[PDB]
Amino acid sequence: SFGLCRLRRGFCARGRCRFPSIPIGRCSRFVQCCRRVW
Repeated sequence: SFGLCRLRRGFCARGRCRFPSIPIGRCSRFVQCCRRVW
């Protein structure tokens, strides 16, 4: 967890990703590695 992501700019988000954020991967099990999509 965490290490498998945050490569470019993936931020860990609790549960579901925020509106302006896409779930490119998972930071953990529930925590997603939401990537900005601005």
